[PDB]
Amino acid sequence: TQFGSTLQNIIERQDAEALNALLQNQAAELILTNLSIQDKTIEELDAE
Amino acid sequence: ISQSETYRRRRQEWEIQRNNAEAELKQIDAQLKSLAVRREAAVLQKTS
Repeated sequence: TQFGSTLQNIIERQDAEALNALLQNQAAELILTNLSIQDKTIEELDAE
Repeated sequence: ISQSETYRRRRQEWEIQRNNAEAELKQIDAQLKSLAVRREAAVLQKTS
């Protein structure tokens, strides 16, 4: 039972960190679009 | 002589009114460039 409680905690804790690495890869891909949006903001002010 | 001078000043008004419309359609051309950049930012916001 003590191995099963330990194994259950490791499964929870690998899924909490597989998610955590997923959320940062998604944040790194999303910031690239906002950089290109902000380039069009600066390019608009050059057109203005 | 007064009639020919009236037609000269009339032409000078028409020159100013032409240059107002010429500067205004240069302004709208630059304002369509600015809107084309706004639309590209709205497309990048969509694919975001």
